[PDB]
Parts: sequence; C-alpha cells; structure tokens
Amino acid sequence: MDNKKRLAYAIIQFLHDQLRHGGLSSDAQESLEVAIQCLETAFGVTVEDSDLALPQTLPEIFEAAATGK
Amino acid sequence: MDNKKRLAYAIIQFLHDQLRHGGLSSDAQESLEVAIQCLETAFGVTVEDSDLALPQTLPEIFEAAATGK
Repeated sequence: MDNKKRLAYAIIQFLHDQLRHGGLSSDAQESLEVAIQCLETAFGVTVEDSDLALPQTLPEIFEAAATGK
Repeated sequence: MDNKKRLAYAIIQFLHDQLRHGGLSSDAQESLEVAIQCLETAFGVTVEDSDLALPQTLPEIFEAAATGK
C-alpha cells in the first residue's frame, strides 16, 4: 500500500499549520512552504489524501517512534 | 529533542536515493528534488544530521508504524 502518500500529506498538514504557527524561522518557513507544495506534487498526493487521512497526523507518531526506537 | 531534524534528513536520504532509483515519475522526481533541498533549508538541517543519523532510515519505520497503527 502507498503509505508514502499518507506520509507526504500528513506532513503537509502538520507543516501547513506549523508554517502558520511560525515554528521555523522566516526563510526556513518560506522554503518549507515551497517544500510542502513540492512534496504534494512529488508523491502525487492531493487533498483526497485528507479523505483517507489517518486518525492522528503522522508527525505525531514520528515524535514517538522516531524519537524512541 | 528536535526529532524533526532527523525526520527531515532521514527523509532527505531516502528521497535522495529514491530520486536516483526513479521511484516517482519525471516531473514528480524533479519537484521532489526541489522538495529535498527545501526541506533541508526548512528544518535547518544539514549532513551533520548524518553524523547523528539513526540506525535505520525513518521512512522504513514509517512503512511500519504509519501503515500499521
């Protein structure tokens, strides 16, 4: 299964609001915004991946699994 | 801890060789390449994150944890 779509889009969602929240620095954000739109086009994902969105955003899972393995 | 750096860079590594392998389509790859360099600048990560790289690349963990939760 193409979990990589969900990977991209879930990151898109988190980075979207992270951008709004101003988590990164200005230039970082701006570049990050480009990254988002590139990731969308890269994995060929869309907001249709929101229809099949997972209960929690994957970045959250990453903060658990990737930080503790 | 900034696991988000490791997130970005580990994805950078996988996407780097995925780009080379031609996993995505041409335009997707090209856009994905831009995404990589943007993610690098976004999270403010570098190849120094390779020095602190995790045993396995995080995309692998994602194929486990994100696909099965």
